[PDB]
Amino acid sequence: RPGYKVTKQRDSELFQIDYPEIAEGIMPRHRFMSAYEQRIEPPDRRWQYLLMAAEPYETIAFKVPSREIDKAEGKFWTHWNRETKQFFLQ
Amino acid sequence: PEVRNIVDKTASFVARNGPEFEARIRQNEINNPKFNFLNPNDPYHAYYRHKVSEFKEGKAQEPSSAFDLDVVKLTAQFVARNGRQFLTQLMQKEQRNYQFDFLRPQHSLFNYFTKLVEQYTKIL
Amino acid sequence: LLEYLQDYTDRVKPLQDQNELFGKIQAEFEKKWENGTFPGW
Amino acid sequence: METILEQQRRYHEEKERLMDVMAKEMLTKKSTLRDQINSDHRTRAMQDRYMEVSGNLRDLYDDKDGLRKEELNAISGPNEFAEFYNRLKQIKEFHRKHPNEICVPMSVEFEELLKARENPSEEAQN
Repeated sequence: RPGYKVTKQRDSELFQIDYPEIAEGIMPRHRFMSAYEQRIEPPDRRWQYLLMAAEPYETIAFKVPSREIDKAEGKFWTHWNRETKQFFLQ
Repeated sequence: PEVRNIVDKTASFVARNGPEFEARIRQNEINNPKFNFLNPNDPYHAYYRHKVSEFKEGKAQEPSSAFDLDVVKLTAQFVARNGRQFLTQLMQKEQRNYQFDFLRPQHSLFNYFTKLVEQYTKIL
Repeated sequence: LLEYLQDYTDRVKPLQDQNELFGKIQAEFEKKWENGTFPGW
Repeated sequence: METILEQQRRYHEEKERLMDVMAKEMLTKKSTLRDQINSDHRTRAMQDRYMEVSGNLRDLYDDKDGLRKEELNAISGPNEFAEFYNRLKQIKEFHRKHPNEICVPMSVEFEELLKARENPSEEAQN
């Protein structure tokens, strides 16, 4: 449960997560999750989180208030620089 | 703050090299108060514990069809003898009245045309 | 007996070059067999 | 007739198909002696075809050196392209689907489940 370091940046035509070594073949994975289910369930739920996870580190979430701007998909739009250990997604 | 800096930095090294260094460093400077922090007897002991895990996670802040086939084959024969990529015997033709829509990569038959020019170029 | 045996060799190994095998046997015949390839002491 | 370009391209393609087919045979498993010898005899006839096609490919370049300068002249020319393209406007109402230039060579040198002998060698008998 170690919080990695994310580097959000407004693009135009993207998140840059530095990840220490996993030592496994499985690349880091993203998923789009809704705020409807949570450990505390408090009011104001009603937005989406772009969630990132890997076994080495812990899980990280990014709030999305816009309805559509990008596609949170694995094959279409992610890249894994496993050698330098930086993770990509746009 | 010295204490937080030595904690943060020592934690970093022990985070990279593993907790095996925590033991070394602790026993190497056990009498030295500069490393008293490594023992549970110090107040910042709990702070350092977090730093180790944090540096390991790499998150903490470091210090500071014939017609179609024959036109595609014939155009490919005269394209493949080109002296330059855009100085072909077909670039002149498009501008001189000759409607040929498969020259643009927007038409699916371009991918077969590229194979035919590659084959005619192999046949040179 | 040979004509049968020669046809048989090529017949059961049809992926091997017949012309190579024939030319090799001919060359060994002329350069060695006719030229004293059997010697005693 | 485009001896320089089309015929040599077709002969090179036919050779590539023959190599792919006897490679596909050497990739597949064999189970009994009869069918091993049958495929090895089939691959012999394919090699005889390969050697003959390669023969013809080598004896088609003498007049190529005769026309190579005129062929290499891609700037001074263009009218011949137009002349041939104008003749390609002959017989427009030819309502037919033509998917057979590569499919027939590929399905010729291949075989169908009941009989493991390809269409070239389909009457071959051990």
